[PDB]
Amino acid sequence: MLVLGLNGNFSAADTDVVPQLGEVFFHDSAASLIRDGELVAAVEEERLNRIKKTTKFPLNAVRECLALAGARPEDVDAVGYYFPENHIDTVLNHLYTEYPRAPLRYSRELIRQRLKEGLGWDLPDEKLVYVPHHEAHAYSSYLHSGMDSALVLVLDGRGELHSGTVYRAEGTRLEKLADYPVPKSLGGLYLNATYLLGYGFGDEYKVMGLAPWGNPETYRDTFAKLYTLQDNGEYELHGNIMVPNLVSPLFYAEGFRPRRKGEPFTQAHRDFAAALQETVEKIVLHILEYWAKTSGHSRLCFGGGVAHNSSLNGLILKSGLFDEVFVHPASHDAGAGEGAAYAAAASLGTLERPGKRLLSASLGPALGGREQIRARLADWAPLIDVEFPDDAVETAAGLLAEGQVLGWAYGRSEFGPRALGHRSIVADARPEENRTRINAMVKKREGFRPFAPVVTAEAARDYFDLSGADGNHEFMSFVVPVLPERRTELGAVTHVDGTARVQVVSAESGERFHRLVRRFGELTGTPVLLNTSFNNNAEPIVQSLDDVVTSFLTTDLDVLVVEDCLVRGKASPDLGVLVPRFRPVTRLVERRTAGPDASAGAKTHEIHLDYDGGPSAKVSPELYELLGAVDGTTTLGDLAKTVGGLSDALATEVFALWEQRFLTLAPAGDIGPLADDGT
Amino acid sequence: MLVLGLNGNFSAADTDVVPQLGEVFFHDSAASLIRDGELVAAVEEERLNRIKKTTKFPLNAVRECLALAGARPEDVDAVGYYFPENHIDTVLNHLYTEYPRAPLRYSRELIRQRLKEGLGWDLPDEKLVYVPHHEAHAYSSYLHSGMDSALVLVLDGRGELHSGTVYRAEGTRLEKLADYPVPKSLGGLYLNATYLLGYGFGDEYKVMGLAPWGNPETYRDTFAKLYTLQDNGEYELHGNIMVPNLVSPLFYAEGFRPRRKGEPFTQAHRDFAAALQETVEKIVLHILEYWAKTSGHSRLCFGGGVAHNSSLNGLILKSGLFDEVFVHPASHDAGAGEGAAYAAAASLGTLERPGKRLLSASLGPALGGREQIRARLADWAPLIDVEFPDDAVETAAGLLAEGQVLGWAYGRSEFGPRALGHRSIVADARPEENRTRINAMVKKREGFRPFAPVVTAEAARDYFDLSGADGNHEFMSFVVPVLPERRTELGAVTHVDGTARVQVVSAESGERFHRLVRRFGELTGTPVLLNTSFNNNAEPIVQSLDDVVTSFLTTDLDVLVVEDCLVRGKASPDLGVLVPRFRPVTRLVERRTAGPDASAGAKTHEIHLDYDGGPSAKVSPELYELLGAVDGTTTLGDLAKTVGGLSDALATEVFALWEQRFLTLAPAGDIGPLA
Ligand SMILES: COc1cc2cc(c1Cl)NC(=O)C[C@H](O)/C(C)=C/[C@H](C)[C@@H](O)CC(=O)[C@H](OC)/C=C/C=C(\C)C2
Ligand SMILES: COc1cc2cc(c1Cl)NC(=O)C[C@H](O)/C(C)=C/[C@H](C)[C@@H](O)CC(=O)[C@H](OC)/C=C/C=C(\C)C2
Ligand SMILES: NC(=O)OP(=O)(O)OC[C@H]1O[C@@H](n2cnc3c(N)ncnc32)[C@H](O)[C@@H]1O
Ligand SMILES: NC(=O)OP(=O)(O)OC[C@H]1O[C@@H](n2cnc3c(N)ncnc32)[C@H](O)[C@@H]1O
Ligand SMILES: [Fe+3]
Ligand SMILES: [Fe+3]
Repeated sequence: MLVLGLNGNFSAADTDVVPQLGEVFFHDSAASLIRDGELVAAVEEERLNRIKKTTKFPLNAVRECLALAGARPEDVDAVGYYFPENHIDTVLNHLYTEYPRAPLRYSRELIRQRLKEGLGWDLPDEKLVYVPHHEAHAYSSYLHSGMDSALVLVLDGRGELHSGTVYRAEGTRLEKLADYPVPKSLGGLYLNATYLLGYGFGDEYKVMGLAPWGNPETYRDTFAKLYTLQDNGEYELHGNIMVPNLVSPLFYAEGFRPRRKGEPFTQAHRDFAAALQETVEKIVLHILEYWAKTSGHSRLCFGGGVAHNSSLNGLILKSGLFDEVFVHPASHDAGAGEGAAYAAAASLGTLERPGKRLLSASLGPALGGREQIRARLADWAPLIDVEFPDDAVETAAGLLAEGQVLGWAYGRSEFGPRALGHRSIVADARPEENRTRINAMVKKREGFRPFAPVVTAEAARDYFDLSGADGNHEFMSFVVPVLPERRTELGAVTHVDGTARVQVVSAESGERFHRLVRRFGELTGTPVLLNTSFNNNAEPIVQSLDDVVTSFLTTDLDVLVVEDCLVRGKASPDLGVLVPRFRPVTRLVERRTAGPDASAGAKTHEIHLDYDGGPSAKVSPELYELLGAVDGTTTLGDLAKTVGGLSDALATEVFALWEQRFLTLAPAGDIGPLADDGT
Repeated sequence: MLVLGLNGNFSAADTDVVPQLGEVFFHDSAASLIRDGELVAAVEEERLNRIKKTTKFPLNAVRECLALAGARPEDVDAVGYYFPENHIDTVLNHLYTEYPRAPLRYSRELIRQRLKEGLGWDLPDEKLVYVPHHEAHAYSSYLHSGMDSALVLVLDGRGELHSGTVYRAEGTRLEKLADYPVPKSLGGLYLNATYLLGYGFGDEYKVMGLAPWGNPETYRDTFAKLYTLQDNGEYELHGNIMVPNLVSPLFYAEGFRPRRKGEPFTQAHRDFAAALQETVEKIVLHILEYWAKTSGHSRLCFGGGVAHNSSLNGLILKSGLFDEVFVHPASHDAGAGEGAAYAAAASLGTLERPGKRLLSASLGPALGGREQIRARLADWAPLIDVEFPDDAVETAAGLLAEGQVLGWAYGRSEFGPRALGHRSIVADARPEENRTRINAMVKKREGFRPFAPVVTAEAARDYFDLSGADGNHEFMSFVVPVLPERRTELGAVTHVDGTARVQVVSAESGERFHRLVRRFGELTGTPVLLNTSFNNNAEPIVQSLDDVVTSFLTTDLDVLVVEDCLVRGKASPDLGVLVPRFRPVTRLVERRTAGPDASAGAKTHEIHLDYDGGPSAKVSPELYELLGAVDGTTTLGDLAKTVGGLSDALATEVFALWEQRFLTLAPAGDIGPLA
């Protein structure tokens, strides 16, 4: 029983189903493979096409999943899609009314076309199963919990008909107890509010990071006009006929004006974030109080995108409403894609479930066999120096104890947004200045936001207040208080209100990462590291060896540890050996606008990425000429000869484009097919 | 007492308030000027910036209105804006949350900035009056009716709070009787359905033109699921939570697929149009049946964008519900801008109203005086031959009787969408083949589209069934039946269902055009002409003399009659003497995407117009290089030297860009300030 789970939209690599398809139209595309009821592989398409939360069809994700399973496409018994067919097709139909030149291709025909063209797979119609959206969520959240029954709450922006759903789960049976309609969306409320902070889709976590800096009392009575808690776990959100945003009209009427790009957060902005976070907490605890009492259940699984609000999750943990709480590492739509595979297996009879509670999110493609890794790092030699220590973990622990910030890349990439010891950046958690330091190091701007700690299972209760319910901490799903007498010791990872989003690593959840944190604890007396994701501000979490080396060379980390190899950048890295390649969305443009007296105006050159929200950058006439000659095989240095050679100015210009990922820059060739490592 | 009426958004000529600001965000920007209660000038900005139904701030329209009134900015006593301040600002604020780089400039600051930078006019806060949207519509529609009491119905997509409002009007006082909420919008319903036919905003009257070719039975029971008529003049529209379109989910579930652009209109599409039109007719007549008997009014004024549904209007006319019906030539938001002037005047003193019923929409800028027109036509000499007949109307009537298709441009341009004898294309109304060809060859549009007739007031009842209420036909507001015994005679202007959107012209509504139609009737026996708007498919109604001549030369017209000059295109016209100029929205781009094996793709070159819904076109590398040198003063022939001379291929390529209006091509200089 080999079942593929699919979520996302249907766009090709280089174009979208309609031009500039909005970033929220079926996002976080991913592919998941289950076999005999176990999740054998899962990866988000964003890791492979390098577009954060991409909506594009997850063709590469499917290819990677089939290879991790040793399967041909034709081996797949069924395909589950995370929305009902009529809903996705009606939304596509609406996009087609807005773009009358777009050919009428609905979801079943598009899925069949992408798989046939992209993999030579003729998918028979009877193998494609469409699934109710919150049902897919609930299966993913509950089947990995290891509980034999639970109350299951799903909250997100919306499924086909609901913004929230409540189930009772028993064995492999879901029974729906309640639902909440689309206009009551809490994910909708949170995203509406996020826009008022100069932020957008995918920035909700930054708003949650900002909330503890604010006073929730300032706007408490304003938000109280936008919701009413009601009897029997009900609630209302009070809409308006002015604009498609629940929040902006009332706040505008009271003089609140939205933050502009590059403007610093005012006290009003911090307070707004606080009252927003308090509002959603109050509503969800209202829901859960009613359904805990009504169902009588002591266990909760919480899924949907709203369940990535780890602040909310820590409040649920401390509420005493439940004895146990489980949250999946991918509770957003990538996890609904996984859940859609289980629902498809159930639809076709044979629903087999995982034998254990999920402990490791390490489920994507690996970096490769060590012989092809060694070989590929040699291709990077003009830019890096490599050491091959005898005990890389031991060396890494000492470097960390000496105060260096490390890139840490091992094995299979994490499913879901948190890095957990496979595509991570780690450093000493004690020094508070590591916050400003490592933020500048990776060109990010979340200094207001602390980093997440990782602690050994053994030491976990020596530093963190896990009490209340028994929650799962292998994925940083919960904010917990830092013990008051350890707060000053844990300066980099403790928030302004004394809390932290802790990963508890165990020998079972991640053996190598556990050994690393334990070893550092032996060396310093503090078995706590900070653990942030391995990516700069212009990319999702790095996936391949080439991605890892690129991100290392374009950030200011001290050392990279990748599959026992110690990597450092040469004193003068030779960019000229790198072969530039366009990404499928790269566009290179010379533009003339209108000028004064109706002349042809200013003539500028730019590079940009052709997707909704994609970045763009000005380029010099010289680099424009160089990049226009990119052929995918000639090196940057050889291409630069046509404009006089790779000057220091050009190399610096190229490097800044590299940092923003406008195009691929890597040595010639590639690492080759990922090795069958026998696991 | 001089009052400016304003409507539209606040964008500059070359950018929008946010990038790619949607075409429906405060559209049909216009300016109107009233003086002592009379409308002295009105023009839509689309005529001046050449962007159909533009949302850009109507800066040119204000300047032109002041010139027509002989006024300086400082003479203006007040400025009315056609929406309440809190509503437009809340929408602006929403756009600013989606575009965090946009500075927080709201409507009051934006209006004052545009008038200061654009006209040197410092507008005091106390002179800017914001007006409820349907109130503005109602003043415009009622005060021009010549009625001293009436029921006034406003139906559009939405105002600030309502999709529909019903007023009692008596003297100069409006009293609200009823309103209908935003989700009951009939304008929204019609636009939602328009999108299923491969059309967009602005195409509603094409759907209306399609409907008589369909059978409303096919989809009658489908549309019946989308609305319910209720007691005492009420109704409901039944929404959905799947997509922001009332119509498309149900019709998708029943197997109806949206038409693609550039594909035929099938019988299912025609049937869909017919059932939509019947649906809106049923709802509006339900509303009006109730409010006619309840309010006790024998006379109706109907405004809002829905009142440009001339089929609906003709049914209202035949319903027997009213004795008289009036519809303003600009019943869409440009007319709400005019109404906002009357409201602003009412808020700062007693309201002065027009003395008489409006008979003429000839209210925009004229073409110029005789001397400057003749001199400017001399600038076009390398492209045109010009004759100066003793009696140009006599001559034009003869050319029409001989089968010629004429451009006709005289005096001040029409306010509102219909051409009425000031910026018109006219032809013999008798041969059905004229409809076939003027659709296919001249306007280049769909073969199903009707053509509208103009008839003399003296002969109107010889050809059209005007029975029922007394409606005003000076602006083609009403579809009426063509008398059965005249349908064969009027082959080009009788629609498939035997009706026509008639203009009745009189010596009082348009003396010159009436003389033309009457003389044609004396020559042929038939005092009826085909009258379509003077524009190709890439442009709004032509405004200036250069606009008129450019449009004549790029559409297949036989002859142009412009202010008594007979213009024909030269045998071999010299495009090399035209001076290319960029429009403020013209853009030129050389572009590479990705190519095979992650290479840079092959370069392509394009010209496009930078606004939401703007066209684009590929251009040769040679023309790309030529257009990059455009300076606004050098001729096309001189510019082409740098690419080795204006070859035949380059002239042909340039001509096709000119026809789509990607750039301005006109002789050196301009006509000067209009005399
Ligand atoms: C212009 O056309 C629209 C616009 C909206 C709605 C719909 C349509 Cl057709 N109609 C739907 O049905 C939405 C659909 O199901 C969908 C994209 C679901 C994904 C998988 C959710 O994850 C997204 C969200 O929840 C999102 O916030 C992040 C809310 C977006 C609402 C909107 C973007 C408003
Ligand atoms: C994404 O942001 C939106 C979107 C919508 C609505 C609003 C907002 Cl903020 N909220 C409004 O209030 C609209 C406002 O009042 C307005 C533009 C009024 C003009 C003058 C009307 O003429 C337009 C129409 O009637 C139009 O179809 C032609 C309907 C468009 C509705 C929409 C395109 C849906
Ligand atoms: N079908 C569907 O809706 O997709 P989905 O399961 O992937 O959840 C996305 C939603 O979770 C919301 N969301 C994401 N992070 C959030 C956070 N930290 N707090 C609140 N809401 C959040 C986000 O704003 C968005 O509304
Ligand atoms: N504030 C506001 O809404 O502006 P507005 O007065 O300018 O009218 C626009 C509305 O008239 C509708 N509309 C335009 N032509 C129409 C037609 N022939 N039939 C029905 N609706 C029409 C159009 O679809 C749109 O919904
Ligand atoms: Fe979801
Ligand atoms: Fe209106």
